[PDB]
Amino acid sequence: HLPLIAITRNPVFPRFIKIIEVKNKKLVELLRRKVRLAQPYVGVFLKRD
Amino acid sequence: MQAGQRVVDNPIYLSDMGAALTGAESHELQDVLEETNIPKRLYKALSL
Repeated sequence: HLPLIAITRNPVFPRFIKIIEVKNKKLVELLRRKVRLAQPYVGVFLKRD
Repeated sequence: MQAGQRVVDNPIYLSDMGAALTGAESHELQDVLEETNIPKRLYKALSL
């Protein structure tokens, strides 16, 4: 139950470890707000052209 | 700086960095910097 993430030119193929490095620091706010939750998780989606 | 990390935010710099390893005399470097088109500089850097 989280708002969509900013893929920003980064393909994450199924069952293929990948790294994401956005230059903006606002997505880190969402990554630190999930630390108190019991299970922390995130979804990965794809962008259009 | 791997080609699989997709951290090459500036490809021109990666091609220049790869051409920097060449041992070609300075003149060759100046000539390659004069080159404006992309396949010529990549082709020449590979040639060096």
